[PDB]
Amino acid sequence: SICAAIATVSVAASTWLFCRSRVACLTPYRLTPNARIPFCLAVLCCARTARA
Amino acid sequence: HAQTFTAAVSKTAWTWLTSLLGGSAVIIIIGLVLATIVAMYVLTNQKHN
Amino acid sequence: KRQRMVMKLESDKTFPIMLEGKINGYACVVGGKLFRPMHVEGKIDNDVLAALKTKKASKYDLEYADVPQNMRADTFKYTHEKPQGYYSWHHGAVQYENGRFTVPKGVGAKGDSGRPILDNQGRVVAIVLGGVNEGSRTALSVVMWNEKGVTVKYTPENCEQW
Repeated sequence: SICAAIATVSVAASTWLFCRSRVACLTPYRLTPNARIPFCLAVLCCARTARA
Repeated sequence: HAQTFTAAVSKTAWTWLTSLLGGSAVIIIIGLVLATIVAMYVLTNQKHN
Repeated sequence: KRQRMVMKLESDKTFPIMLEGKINGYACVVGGKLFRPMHVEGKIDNDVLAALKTKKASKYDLEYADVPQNMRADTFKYTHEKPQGYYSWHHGAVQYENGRFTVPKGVGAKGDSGRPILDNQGRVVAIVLGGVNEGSRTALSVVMWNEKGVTVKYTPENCEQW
């Protein structure tokens, strides 16, 4: 149970990191005033194929 | 008797199970560092202006 | 000149953030996307835009949403050309220097959030979210975007939500 609990915490931490990672990507994406960030996505490729 | 605490066996298998724990901790440590690194990249990109 | 700038502001469609009949801020559409100050409480003065689901941005304490193409037909025009000098906004003129906007004291206050800053071409260079009294003048907390398309928020130390 101890080992499982530790792994569980690691999974939760990883998820938290992922969410913060998505924020880090979206940060520069704000909009941005332009609606055009092809090249930001092309380089970072954080995911969520955006869009058409 | 005997009756000692090694604890007890079984090498191979002992290591197999031991190795299963801590790996996920290392992963989230690496991810943590990488997240900070990316953050600094963003901060630099902002300071660029 | 300020008159002509106001005329462009009048042509530009802007919508205050209404709460209990009180304007707590402003929200508008630039580059075909809606932006709204999150720290401001209330709803935009536009049911059509209100019908749109927004996304949160804790980093900047802002929300945003995608605008229907038909509504994108006429939105605000942004530029990355941000030379030092003077710009124009709703509350008169503003000095741009060191990448920061400053105006005479007594200008700007809580509820002014969302007011953009325009150049001589009527192009957006920054958006005012807050500010802080700086002696004979006040320093504005703003967001602006460089030629790299990077969102940069300039916030004075201990800046007040204006």
